[PDB]
Amino acid sequence: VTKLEKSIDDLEDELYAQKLKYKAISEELDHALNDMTSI
Amino acid sequence: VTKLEKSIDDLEDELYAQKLKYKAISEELDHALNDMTSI
Amino acid sequence: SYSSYLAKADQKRGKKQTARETKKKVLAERRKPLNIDHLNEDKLRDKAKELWDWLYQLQTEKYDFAEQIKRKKYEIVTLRNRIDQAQKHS
Amino acid sequence: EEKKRRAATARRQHLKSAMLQLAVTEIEKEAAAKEVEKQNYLAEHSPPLSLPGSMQELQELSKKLHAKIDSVDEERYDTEVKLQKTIKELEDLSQKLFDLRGKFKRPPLRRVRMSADAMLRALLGSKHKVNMDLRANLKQV
Amino acid sequence: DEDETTALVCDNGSGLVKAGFAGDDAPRAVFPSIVGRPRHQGVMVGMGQKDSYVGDEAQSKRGILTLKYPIEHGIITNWDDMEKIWHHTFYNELRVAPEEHPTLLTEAPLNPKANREKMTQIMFETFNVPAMYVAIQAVLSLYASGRTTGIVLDSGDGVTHNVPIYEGYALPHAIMRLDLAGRDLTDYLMKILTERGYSFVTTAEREIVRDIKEKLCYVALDFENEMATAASSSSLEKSYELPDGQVITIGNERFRCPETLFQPSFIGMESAGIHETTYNSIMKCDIDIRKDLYANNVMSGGTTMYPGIADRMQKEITALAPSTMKIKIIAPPERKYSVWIGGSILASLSTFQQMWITKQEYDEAGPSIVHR
Amino acid sequence: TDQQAEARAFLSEEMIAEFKAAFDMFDADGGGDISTKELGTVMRMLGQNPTKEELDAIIEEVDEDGSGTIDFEEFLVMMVRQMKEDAKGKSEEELANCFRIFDKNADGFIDIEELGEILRATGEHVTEEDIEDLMKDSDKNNDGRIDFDEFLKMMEGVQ
Repeated sequence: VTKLEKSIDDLEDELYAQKLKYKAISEELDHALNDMTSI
Repeated sequence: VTKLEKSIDDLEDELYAQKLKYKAISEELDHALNDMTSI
Repeated sequence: SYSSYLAKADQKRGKKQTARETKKKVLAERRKPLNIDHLNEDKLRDKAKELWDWLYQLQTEKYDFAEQIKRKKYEIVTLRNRIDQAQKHS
Repeated sequence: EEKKRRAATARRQHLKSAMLQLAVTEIEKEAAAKEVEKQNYLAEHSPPLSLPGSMQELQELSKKLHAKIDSVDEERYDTEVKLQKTIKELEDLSQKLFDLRGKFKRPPLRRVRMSADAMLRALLGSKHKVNMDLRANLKQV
Repeated sequence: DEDETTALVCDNGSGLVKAGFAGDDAPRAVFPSIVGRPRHQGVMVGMGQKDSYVGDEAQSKRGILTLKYPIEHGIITNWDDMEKIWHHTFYNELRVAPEEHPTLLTEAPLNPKANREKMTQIMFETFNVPAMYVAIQAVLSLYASGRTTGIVLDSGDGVTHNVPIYEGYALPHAIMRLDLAGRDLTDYLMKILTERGYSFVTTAEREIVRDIKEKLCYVALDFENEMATAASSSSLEKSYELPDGQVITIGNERFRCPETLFQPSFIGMESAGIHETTYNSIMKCDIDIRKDLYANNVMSGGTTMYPGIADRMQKEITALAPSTMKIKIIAPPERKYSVWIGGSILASLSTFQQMWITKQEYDEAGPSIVHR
Repeated sequence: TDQQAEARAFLSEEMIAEFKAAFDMFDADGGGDISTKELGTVMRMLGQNPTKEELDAIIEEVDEDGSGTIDFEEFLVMMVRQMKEDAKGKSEEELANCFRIFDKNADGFIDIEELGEILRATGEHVTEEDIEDLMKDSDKNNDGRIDFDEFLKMMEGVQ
């Protein structure tokens, strides 16, 4: 159990890192699709 | 342990789903930043 | 884009499992056991048909809901053509 | 200076009306025929029931039906849901068009209240004689 | 369609009005929230004597009129001049007759009960609209980002706010207002740019400092070693060409202007800044709801558009929040219209019909009816 | 009152005559206007079950004098708007249907082929020139087909 709990916390943390690294590129995106439809 | 092993497999699977759902929006991105620098 | 994979599982499984029980809850209500077993002999007669009608009842509705989707499916096809036609990015 | 051109247009109209006129009469044909298909389908999937003997049969049949009921009912349900799904899909499409055009003709959902002709009939019963549609009325002869 | 097409959405701001039809994706009408009154008697060629001017004609002709702002810090301060901006919106900007259109309006965070009743009195009794509805601004911004619980940092032209919302109900006692926004921010750039050795002398020099702020300003993360970077003098500099040739250069000040939002001390303000205020709102709320608010910091408003605002805020509150917490700063691209878009969605919605205050409700219940 | 004008201008004595008889039954006491309650009674007789909110909205739709009640004038207005909407719905429905009949191939369009067929299918005598002519006049987006929108337009008027 301590081994698997240690591997769940590393994947769940590698995670909010991935899930967040995105809100940034998908939002940089609605933006970087809106200015060329405007320019 | 069976509870935490079950929660590790759901987070690790929710995962390759997130990690992949991205390669697509980050790649749609180099593209959708290149055409407005061009127009 | 693979961090969104965990979203697929959670999402799909979620919604699908939600839908299931609902269907079960719903369908269960509309169900009254065949309790009447060996209480009379001519009862079966006045009973059997009632079940028969209920079946025919449902059957007929299923047929209508069916033809309906078809008609709607066509409303869509057209409603889609109006969407493209009404594109003209000009 | 295209003085005759006027007759050309009238033709299209004459034809357009020949078309609609054609439509309507074809519309009810398909309609009834459609129904015919409906009674045939039902004709075999649930034919004029014939109550069996007395003992095991009535009971058996009853059990037979009752089980089919849960069956057909489930199907009926799945269908209703695929409808829901569909109506949904077109409502969204019935949007993707609004905010791209505005209010457009023939919305798929159509929010309709009862007609005035209905209310009139409903309330006066017998004495409701006016085939109202649009035709205004101005002194005859 | 009767009203599917027909619902109007008017978002009244301190600097701009945003207006249009529920259904549209963005405001059909955007214009200054001014009402100009001519200082002298006379006419333009071909026009008659005009008693008043609104929006852009008031801005363009500002040299002969006394300009007035009806909304001070998000609250309507002059009701004679506001009815003038509404009139202009319906009749000239959207060119609709109001007496056949339901109207969704917006108000500010702790808008006095009496005002929500007064604009209802004016909507129904002087414009004769069929039905209307007043939504709170942060609440429409949140909802336009899909959700129902979160905390909105809302920042426009005269006010900044933090409005914690839980399952739709904005939390009165946790809302914070900071009176420093984009207006304050253009005037500070002005001085750090004249202070760079310049002159915004004519009115065609004044106005464009604001277009410099919008186009070239940044919110740097690690604003510390960004000044340090400025000094080594990298290709961080940025020259803008004025109405004429007069190429003005802005290297550094470019980010010294939005660092004002984190440090109000740059402008002789003693109040706390945006990130601390996000946080304080949050340690004023119930305990059990604080993980929700932290993962849902929605940003809206013209002044939250400075690039890198979200990254700075991200790191600003991570480092104040308990590490057991998930921080998440949502900043959408259309954010200068979040409020409006949230209203467009809501008012075109299938379920909203039953919350419209109708003239039937009003003529029967008094302004109290819509006040809630 | 301006509405109550064209409204009464629209209807005929016949109309008014009946709409009155109808209005009278709405009005219990016989005072002169339907109240938020007098309406509720008739609605249920008509097979509905409105709520206080719903009723008022239905009332203040034609209440120009902010009375909170409806007079035989505000009423005629109401009947008119309805008369209108009814006729519009019936029209678009019919045309909608006609389009499906003419379409049959279900591609959501009506190509010169089908147009010919349906046309030739009428009793009328027509030569290809007529058919292609009607196509050219109807097809505004010059794409060859006739979309529902265009079909609505082209049939605009025709009966």
